[PDB]
Amino acid sequence: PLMVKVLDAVRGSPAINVAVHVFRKAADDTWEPFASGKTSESGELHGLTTEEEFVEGIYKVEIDTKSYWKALGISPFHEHAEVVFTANDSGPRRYTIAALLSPYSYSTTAVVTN
Amino acid sequence: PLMVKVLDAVRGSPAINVAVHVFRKAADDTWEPFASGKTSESGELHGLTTEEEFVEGIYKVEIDTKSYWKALGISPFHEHAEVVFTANDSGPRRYTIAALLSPYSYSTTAVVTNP
Amino acid sequence: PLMVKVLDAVRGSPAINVAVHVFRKAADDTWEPFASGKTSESGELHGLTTEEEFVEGIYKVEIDTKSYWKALGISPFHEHAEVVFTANDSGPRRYTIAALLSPYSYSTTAVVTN
Amino acid sequence: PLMVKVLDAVRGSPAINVAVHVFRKAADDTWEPFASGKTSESGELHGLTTEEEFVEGIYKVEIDTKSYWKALGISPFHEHAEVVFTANDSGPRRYTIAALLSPYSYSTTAVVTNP
Ligand SMILES: Oc1ccc(/C=C/c2ccc3ccccc3c2)cc1O
Ligand SMILES: Oc1ccc(/C=C/c2ccc3ccccc3c2)cc1O
Repeated sequence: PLMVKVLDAVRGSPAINVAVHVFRKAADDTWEPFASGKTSESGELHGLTTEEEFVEGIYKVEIDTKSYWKALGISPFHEHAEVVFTANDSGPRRYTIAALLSPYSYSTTAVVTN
Repeated sequence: PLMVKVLDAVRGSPAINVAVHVFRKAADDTWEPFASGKTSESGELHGLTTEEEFVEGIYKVEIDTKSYWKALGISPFHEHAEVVFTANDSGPRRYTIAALLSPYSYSTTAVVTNP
Repeated sequence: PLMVKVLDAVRGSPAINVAVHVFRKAADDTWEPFASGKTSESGELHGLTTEEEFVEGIYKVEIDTKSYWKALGISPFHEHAEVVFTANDSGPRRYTIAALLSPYSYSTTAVVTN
Repeated sequence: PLMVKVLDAVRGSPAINVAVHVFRKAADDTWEPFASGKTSESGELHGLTTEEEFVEGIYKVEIDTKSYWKALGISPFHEHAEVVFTANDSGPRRYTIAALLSPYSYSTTAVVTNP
């Protein structure tokens, strides 16, 4: 139900071994840890959750961009990239959160398919 | 020292009347409200802070993209666009945070200048 | 050796049935037709060329963004999106040209892997 | 009526001294040179054209990204960034073409205003 894809706009490559943390907003308006992992050689993180676990709610995907740039010897601007969205059941739904990284910029899009 | 510029990639226009909230990370590791405002007819938000008040720290610029799209009658994907960065750690700098918005996407960049 | 991926930033979806034309710069500095197709249900165009055909040179990938937006009833700014690059043999190489489309904007990146 | 703004996503700075060439599609379907210039210390290129000269047509703004990166000693992917659009077909408009550059990527957006 949830896939994250990270790309590097400087090297023209997948962003490999990037830490990604997913949080779910709790009733108290705090961020509860939900799922995490590191992107693969293809810049992808699969297997974060299941259809049963991935209920409607507000989610935050935090991408550890700062550690990624520092490991390549590059000085980055952001502490991290955050993607905050509502999961809405309206029909069978798969969410791909994509991020394209530069040292002083990032782009993110959602690809939501059935 | 801190300016926010927001553009709309659907209309090809400035993003007008976008709410922006700035937070600064406190000693307790919580987000303290720092400043807020709305973008103008040019999509710009000036006057958030002063050189004196804009000290070193970790800042979060929250751009209320969902409220923007919903006011135009559109159901967007994201709740907001968050830009989190350390500022002024090598002395005072001027920061422009620019954002380009679509209903299911956004881009942000920083322009950092030494006055 | 060459894959094109097109995404829609308005709908949060692959950009389906987008016409893509690839040109190679000829000795006369004109653009010779090289490969073309339409993106699939996943927004991808595979099978454009072979390793034997895809020699070093300057290539142009033209994405018919205007027809895409018009088919969705949306008024777009650009006539097309053009991606112009040199193919360089430096080692085994696969090129993915990705484009993320909005009515008044687009982003493109290259993912070049071995 | 036509302004170009270029930013560098690696340095977090304006992209200075970027060559820009503008072409207009002729009756013969060829690209006629229209105007050209270089971005300033602010990454901006003003004064390309006038309201009188900037008639209806299909225009191509070519941003010489490869020459920019190569002058900084970097080997980039793209030859240039091309922005192709119909202009002034509903009367005169003001166009800002903005570009955000990385060695293997770029983003472009248009801001179109009615004077
Ligand atoms: O500005 C941007 C430009 C491109 C992308 C995404 C590109 C891409 C490329 C390949 C993909 C394969 C599977 C799923 C999503 C995939 C997404 C995102 C941006 O924010
Ligand atoms: O993907 C992107 C594409 C274009 C822009 C444009 C940003 C801009 C455009 C014009 C500006 C004029 C004055 C000061 C800052 C300005 C900033 C931003 C993106 O994230």
